[PDB]
Amino acid sequence: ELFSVVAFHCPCSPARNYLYGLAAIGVPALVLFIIGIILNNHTWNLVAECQHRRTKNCSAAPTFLLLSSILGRAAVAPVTWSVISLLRGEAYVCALSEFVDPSSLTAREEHFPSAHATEILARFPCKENPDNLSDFREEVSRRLRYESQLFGWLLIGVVAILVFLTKCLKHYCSPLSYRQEAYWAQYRANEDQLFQRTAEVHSRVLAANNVRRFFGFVALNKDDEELIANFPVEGTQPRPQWNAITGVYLYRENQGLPLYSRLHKWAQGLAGDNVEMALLPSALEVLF
Amino acid sequence: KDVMIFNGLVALGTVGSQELFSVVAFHCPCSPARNYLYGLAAIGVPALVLFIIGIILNNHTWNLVAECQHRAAPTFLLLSSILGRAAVAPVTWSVISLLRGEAYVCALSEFVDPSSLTAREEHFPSAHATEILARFPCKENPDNLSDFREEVSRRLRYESQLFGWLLIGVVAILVFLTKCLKHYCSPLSYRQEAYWAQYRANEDQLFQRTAEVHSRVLAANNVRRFFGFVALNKDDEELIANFPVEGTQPRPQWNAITGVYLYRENQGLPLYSRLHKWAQGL
Amino acid sequence: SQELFSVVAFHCPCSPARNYLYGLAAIGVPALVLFIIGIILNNHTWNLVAECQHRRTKNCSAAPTFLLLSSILGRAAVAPVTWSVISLLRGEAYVCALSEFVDPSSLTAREEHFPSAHATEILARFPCKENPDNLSDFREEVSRRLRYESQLFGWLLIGVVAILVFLTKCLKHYCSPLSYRQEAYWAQYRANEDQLFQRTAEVHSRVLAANNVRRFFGFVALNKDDEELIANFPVEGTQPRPQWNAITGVYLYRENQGLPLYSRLHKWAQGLAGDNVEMALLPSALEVLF
Amino acid sequence: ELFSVVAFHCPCSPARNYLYGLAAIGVPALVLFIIGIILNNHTWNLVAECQHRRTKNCSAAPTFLLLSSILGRAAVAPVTWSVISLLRGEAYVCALSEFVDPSSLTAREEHFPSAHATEILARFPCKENPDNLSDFREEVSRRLRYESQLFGWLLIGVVAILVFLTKCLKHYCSPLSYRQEAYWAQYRANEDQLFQRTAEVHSRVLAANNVRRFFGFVALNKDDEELIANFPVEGTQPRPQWNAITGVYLYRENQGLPLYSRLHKWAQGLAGDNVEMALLPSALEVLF
Amino acid sequence: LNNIVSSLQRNGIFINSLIAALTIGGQQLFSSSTFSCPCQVGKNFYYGSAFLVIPALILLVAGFALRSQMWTITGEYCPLECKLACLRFFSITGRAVIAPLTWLAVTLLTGTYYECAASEFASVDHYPMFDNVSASKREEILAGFPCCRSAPSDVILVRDEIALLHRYQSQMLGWILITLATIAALVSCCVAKCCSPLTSLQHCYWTSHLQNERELFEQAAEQHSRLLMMHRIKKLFGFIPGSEDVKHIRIPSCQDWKDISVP
Amino acid sequence: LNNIVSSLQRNGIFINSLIAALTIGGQQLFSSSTFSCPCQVGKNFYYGSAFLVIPALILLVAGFALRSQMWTITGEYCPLECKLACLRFFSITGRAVIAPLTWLAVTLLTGTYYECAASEFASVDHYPMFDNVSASKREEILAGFPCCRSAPSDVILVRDEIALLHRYQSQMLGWILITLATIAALVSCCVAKCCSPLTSLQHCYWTSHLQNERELFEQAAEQHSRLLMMHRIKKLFGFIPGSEDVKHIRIPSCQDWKDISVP
Amino acid sequence: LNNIVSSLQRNGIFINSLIAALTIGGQQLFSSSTFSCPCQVGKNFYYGSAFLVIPALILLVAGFALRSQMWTITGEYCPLECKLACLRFFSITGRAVIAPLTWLAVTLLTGTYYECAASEFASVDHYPMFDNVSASKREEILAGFPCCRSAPSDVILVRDEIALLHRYQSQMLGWILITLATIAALVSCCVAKCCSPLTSLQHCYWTSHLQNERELFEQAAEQHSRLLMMHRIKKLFGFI
Ligand SMILES: CCCCCCCCCCCC(=O)OC[C@H](COP(=O)(O)OCC[N+](C)(C)C)OC(=O)CCCCCCCCCCC
Ligand SMILES: CCCCCCCCCCCC(=O)OC[C@H](COP(=O)(O)OCC[N+](C)(C)C)OC(=O)CCCCCCCCCCC
Ligand SMILES: CCCCCCCCCCCC(=O)OC[C@H](COP(=O)(O)OCC[N+](C)(C)C)OC(=O)CCCCCCCCCCC
Repeated sequence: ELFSVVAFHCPCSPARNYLYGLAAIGVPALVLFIIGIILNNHTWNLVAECQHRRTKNCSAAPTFLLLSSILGRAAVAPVTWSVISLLRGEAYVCALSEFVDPSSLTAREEHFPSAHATEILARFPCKENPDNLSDFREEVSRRLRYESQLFGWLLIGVVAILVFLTKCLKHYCSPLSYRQEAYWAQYRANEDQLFQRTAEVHSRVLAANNVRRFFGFVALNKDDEELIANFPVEGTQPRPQWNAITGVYLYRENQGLPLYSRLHKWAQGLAGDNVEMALLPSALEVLF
Repeated sequence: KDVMIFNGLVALGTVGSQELFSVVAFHCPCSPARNYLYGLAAIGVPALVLFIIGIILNNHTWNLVAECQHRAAPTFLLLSSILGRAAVAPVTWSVISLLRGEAYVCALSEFVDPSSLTAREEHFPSAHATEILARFPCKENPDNLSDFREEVSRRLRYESQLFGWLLIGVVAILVFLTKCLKHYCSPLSYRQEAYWAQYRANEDQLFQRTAEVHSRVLAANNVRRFFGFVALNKDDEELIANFPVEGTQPRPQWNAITGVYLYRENQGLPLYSRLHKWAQGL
Repeated sequence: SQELFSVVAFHCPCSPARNYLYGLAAIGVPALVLFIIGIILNNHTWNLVAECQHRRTKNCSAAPTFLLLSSILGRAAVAPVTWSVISLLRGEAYVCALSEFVDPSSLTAREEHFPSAHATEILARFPCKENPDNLSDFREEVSRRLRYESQLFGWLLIGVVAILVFLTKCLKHYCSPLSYRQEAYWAQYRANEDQLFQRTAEVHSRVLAANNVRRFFGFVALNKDDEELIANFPVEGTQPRPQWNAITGVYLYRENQGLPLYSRLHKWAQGLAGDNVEMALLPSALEVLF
Repeated sequence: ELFSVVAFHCPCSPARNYLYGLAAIGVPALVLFIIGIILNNHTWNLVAECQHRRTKNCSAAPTFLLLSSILGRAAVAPVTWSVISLLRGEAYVCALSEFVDPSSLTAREEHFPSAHATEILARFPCKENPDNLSDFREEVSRRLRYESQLFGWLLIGVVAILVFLTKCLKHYCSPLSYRQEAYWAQYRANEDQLFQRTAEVHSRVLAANNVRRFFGFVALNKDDEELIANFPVEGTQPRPQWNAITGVYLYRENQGLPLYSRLHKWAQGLAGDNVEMALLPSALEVLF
Repeated sequence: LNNIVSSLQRNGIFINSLIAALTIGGQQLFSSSTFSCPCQVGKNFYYGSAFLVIPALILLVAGFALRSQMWTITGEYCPLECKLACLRFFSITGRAVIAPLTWLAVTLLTGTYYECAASEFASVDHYPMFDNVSASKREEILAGFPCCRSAPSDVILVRDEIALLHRYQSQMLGWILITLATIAALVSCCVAKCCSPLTSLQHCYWTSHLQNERELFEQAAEQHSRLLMMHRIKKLFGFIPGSEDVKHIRIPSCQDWKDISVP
Repeated sequence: LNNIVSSLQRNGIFINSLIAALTIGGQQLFSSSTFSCPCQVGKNFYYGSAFLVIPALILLVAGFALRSQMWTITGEYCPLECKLACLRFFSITGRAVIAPLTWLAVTLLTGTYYECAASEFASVDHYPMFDNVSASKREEILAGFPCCRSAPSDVILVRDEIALLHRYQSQMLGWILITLATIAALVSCCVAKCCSPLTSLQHCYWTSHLQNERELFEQAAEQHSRLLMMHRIKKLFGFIPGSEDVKHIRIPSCQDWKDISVP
Repeated sequence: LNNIVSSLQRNGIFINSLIAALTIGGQQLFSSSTFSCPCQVGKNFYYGSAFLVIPALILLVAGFALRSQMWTITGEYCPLECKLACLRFFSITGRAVIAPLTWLAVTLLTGTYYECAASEFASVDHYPMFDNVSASKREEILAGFPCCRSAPSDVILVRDEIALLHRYQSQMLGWILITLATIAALVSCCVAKCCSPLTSLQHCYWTSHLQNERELFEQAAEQHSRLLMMHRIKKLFGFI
């Protein structure tokens, strides 16, 4: 399958293999880092916040925590890939093979040729080594593979502490108790599921009316007819109304009662001449 | 979502075809100035066909052609959409071929420098230098040259896979940049854009379903007019019984619902499509 | 997962002064990670932090705090110990780490055929079989002496833990002022409260979220069961921040009027837990006028 | 593979394999002994009895019987393990291998070396023996496996007599009749089953009332709604009411009718100024 | 599941794929069974040329012929009506021409047909061994080696080279053909989106209407035939076919059988 | 699924494909079982010629005679009527001839019939070894080598070549035939689209009318016959067939049995 | 599915096709079971002639005996009525004689039946080796070699050409007989479409009335008897 194509193949050439190791590991780490950014909706409403202000109005403090959460929720995929690629050991023995010093080599008498030291050392991962040097082939392989796995466990340990220190600092510096944030988290998940699901139903009901206005009738299934009957649409939501619920939000409290989202901020009525991108000119200009 | 279902099948199918193509139909014409063209034609040509094919099956391109025949931001979306659905097929074929390494070493084996090899002194005739090198991928060379052949057959294999990853890195950056430009330069918020995309998919699903139903009812009515009776099943007999015949739409009205959309709103209330513009307009 | 298990496989680096650093890392890091996971998933450490949040003045003395960390660390240490025991009983991690410290002069099961020029180097390579065949008997003599000590510590560690658990649970019941039957009823209450509270939080958020979505489109698409929740469980507002702050934190059995109180939520519901405006959306109503 | 982890592995070394045999058998027996005490509920009320009195008021006559029940019931698991570990014979041939006297060996001419008798003998269980001494090895193995199984079978014989003698003395010396103690046992097993069941229901109804005070409603299952309707709670039982039902009880009778537990004794009213562990000080101190 | 299949058959992509798969399988079986690469020195190009080209034309003619609408289009050909007829012929052209190009591409990519086709057209000036001043044995050996005459006499290497060369050329042709067809297809579809008067949505509705009126007209014609026939029976025998005719029995005379002999 | 199968049966394409597959299977079975390729010095071309031509004729006659439409056309024969009769006869011609053409194509592709039929007509002037000045041994060896007479006496290579040539020639013949057949079909359809008085809609309506009318006529005839005989038996035995006869019983005499013996 | 099978049974094309298939299947087993090409020097043509004609004509007698329409024909025969009998005989004839021609064709195209039948009639004039002026051993060996006698005496070339000449003549006969039968079927089919007073559709009506008339009378005859017994039992013991 794909694993056959993307299988690691060490090019046993000095000053050339670690470039391949950088590309065979650093590129999948980059791609998984990009995918984490794209899928995270918190990176788009941050863009939407910058889109409407156009003047860098927000300070660094609201952005610093917002930007940190985007990277942290997306850096997990490169780490769980960098760790596995380090515990495997293939990507590190290939990269650092030519840097091994023949002077410090042991487990065999000093038969190491000096005519081409780096060239022979770089050929260890591919087993293209003379049998007189085979005692060093397993000696060099175990030394480098140990450092590959040693770095892997330290990366897990450091990550497992940064996660602990981040969560501990998040709770201590937050203005809310850990239970209210738990309730707040259970609200945002419920709002997003409901908001997207009605947005699909609202479009279908609106689309049906447009189809009915054209063909004189709509071909609905059994369940779609219920959607039209149960949920009749009366119009469409203005663009500024949509723009009032897009962006970032940081727990603004109104009259002692918490607000948990911009939609909740808009629903309470705390969010809501010049016409842009109009279909037609001013009504007076339409006459002329 | 539904996009990943379509893209996933296309991405998997191209890899399967590439693997099938390499095992049943791929043979390097080991000779100068021949395998280089063969290797180049084993990557670009299959990718170009998929690129043209991906465009043709897309519905939005022909809508763009019709609008241009009748004739910024609306064009940004489609080019970010058609390529995101049509340029997948060439890119996956291109990267697997480079990652496999068969095609690249089939191509650049002719240009290998005889004096750039290692582990021994340079051993190549002055006249047959390229001829011996060009025969390396076919593995028909004598075993006496296998020491030198392995270095070349693995150096170019390294260069092939290195280009394969750099292409993925370039593509991954471009997809990220396209996503940022689409949202940042768009006039409407991404929450409304997601709603806009949902409306377009829902409208086409109902429009296709209604048009097929309306055609059958209109055809059934003509049968009744021509013959005085219709032989329809229970569902078809119901459809006419529930759907009165609207008639023939005027020629401009069909032309009114075709073309490109610029997201023009009428006094606050947005209109998300030409059909919605026509329905609300009158 | 055949592929993912080989990732965490133990590969001993047969090199001197090098195989115990790997042994420490390959065993001490998974033990540390399991320790951190035990802390994170434990709710008793976040209300301890939440206690240090609003008090902000070192109000809690050593007596209540030391009885909270002992619960947090006692419950957390179960996972690292049950991993530090299995590794010792396997014997791989200990023979690799200690193969270089075996005394060559103390070897037996053969005459003194052990070389003395490079003794640490050959000894460290025993776990990887990479030994001359004339020392094969010496290799297995070491391979059993070190595996014995690995399992000797593995069983003593189990024995010591099984005594600390006995001593802890015996002293916990002896020193507690409550009877063991009331602490069993108290534990049943804290389980029922922490389950119903989460269940209502999901419902009270979905119903609140449904109202906001309704205020936008004019209707909400709800499942067969979700529609019942809206009618059965209507919401009117959101609970104030100080009300939430009065149920989060530590709690050690305060009793009122001869009647026990079993949680901060219980203590708040009785009314025993209940000017300056903080983090408001907009300034004062007087400033709104200007 | 927990079994493969705890599989016996004899370290064939003098003065070393019985330390392992002692640990590999004595620790699992110790753990099963500790678990047996912890799970038993007749030891926690014994601790509770020693907790409220604080002065060792109870005599040794009733205390001895309670401790005998706790230890005797808990010692079943170590015995049924120490018997299995003896009937297998692996744990005993390993421990006693070095103590076999070479002079007493038979089934072969006296060719047994005297250079290092203990060292050669101690390696017998691990099969690492010269082929010229395999006659002695299989002779020693059958001798030491027999002593293991002989000790294992006599341990069952002793236990099967102690169990018989304990039960006979439990009936001869008890003042009750065996048909009444059977009824008493069927009651204690029914009071506990009901008390633990009603404690879960009473806690859940109490927990529901507090949650309703917070959110204004409780999300209850189909069956949990029956508990609230059928079983309404009005308060929490005082601490002295819980203390009156915890402890050790030994068959007191009142006015000729027996009492079978201190919850039954408390229900009749035969069990039930200074304020302890109060939330807030006296109401007089609250005013100031 | 059957409705989903009936939905997929409506889609042309699945049908084009099924046709391509059947053509590939048939080509594989035919090449493995009944090719045999004859070594006729005099005429060897004819065999390969036939095996390469003629089946493509047969499949092409079949793809045109078994489509019923082709005869209607030809009859109309035998303004806007001309544009509609041309557009219908263009639409059927895709399915008519999908198969022979698949055949040609697969045959060229396999290479065996081309190897056994243009062997005698090879050049020997590169190899000094094929001197042959007589100008007769050279064509003999040249047409003999490719099929089955290995003749390991230190000539096979040259034969091998020749084969490779031909194979390479064959491959190119295939790809070139593919490329050419692709470009043609593109511009062809572009023409259908420029010369056609109907819009993008009007064409799909118009095709659906055509299919519906054709099927409904055929069913109505069959039903009208049934009503006429049954009317003829109720007139002749005095009862409705397939009904309770226990009421009356005509018992028609000998002459009445000749009455229904007119059609 | 059965309805889908019936709809496919209505379409002729599946039926012709099945007929072709059956002919291919029959050809392979007959070739495997009974060929034996005799060497009969005297009469051997006739063996292969019969095995090639006669089965084609039996398939043609079986296909044409098995269709009752050809019988009805001949009975009518035994203007507009001539044209409709010709079109009706031509309609089933393709299905009639699809079997022998498939037979012939498969036999020519196999080439064994052509090999055992055209061996005695081979050319010997090119081969100096086949001089045979006696003018007698040449024909016996020519007829006898193709069958089983290997005789590895420096002759087999020569004979091998001739076989190849015939095989090559055989293939060409088959290919040519197929091409011609295809062309004929096309021109036949052209006649069906040139001499037909019916428009693009009248042909299908006419065919449906004929099929529907034959079906309803046979069903109505069966019903009327059954009804006439229920009445005859009701007169005969005094009770209606398929009813309850607890009312009256005729108890017929001996002379009555001969009354119903007229038909 | 059963209804479809019954409709196929209503069609005589499947009956003829199945009958031919079983005859071929039975023939192939029987040819290898107890045929053996018996080696009778004196009269071996009788065995071949018997196996060539008798098994075929036996199924003719089976076909005639298994059909009751001929019974009504012979009873009336021992005008329009006579003419209808000829058509009824013609329809029965086609299904009656279909089996033997299948058996005759298969055996004769097999070749083994006629090689072991007309071997003694072979001519030795082409062969200078079979002079045998005594005129006694020539016929002995002629009936000897084709049965099982390989006779490796440089005479085997004689037996293959005899076998091949017999095989070739055997094929031509069946294919001519099959063609002759097809033409005979065609012309008899033509006579039945010309001399018949019925039309192309009236004949189907008359046959349909015949087949419907037998079943309706037969079931009513069954009912008529059962009903009479029911009274007879009522008069016998007094119950119904
Ligand atoms: C398939 C996966 C298997 C499991 C493997 C990983 C398990 C992780 C589970 C928790 C994830 C999570 O959510 O982490 C949470 C935090 C985010 O911190 P913040 O920005 O303050 O977010 C605020 C809190 N939020 C998320 C609720 C909004 O993460 C981090 O601090 C960093 C994650 C560690 C990876 C990157 C470390 C730095 C790079 C390496 C430097 C040497
Ligand atoms: C995956 C598990 C498999 C089974 C193996 C483990 C058994 C689990 C059940 C029994 C344990 C239990 O219940 O631990 C719970 C107790 C906690 O008591 P506390 O400190 O007073 O906490 C408060 C009491 N609460 C929790 C009831 C409210 O732990 C202990 O006292 C000791 C934990 C053992 C690990 C630390 C040992 C010392 C470190 C090593 C020194 C050399
Ligand atoms: C997996 C398990 C296998 C199943 C079979 C096991 C046996 C079950 C029945 C026997 C247990 C029983 O009945 O124990 C009960 C008595 C306890 O004595 P008491 O104080 O009067 O208790 C009164 C009875 N109660 C507890 C019901 C109230 O035990 C004994 O006196 C003997 C226990 C046997 C093991 C200890 C013997 C001494 C240690 C070894 C010295 C070398």
